[PDB]
Amino acid sequence: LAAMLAQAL
Repeated sequence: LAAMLAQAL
């Protein structure tokens, strides 16, 4: 999940 949010940056 973290990676799916972190993509924003």
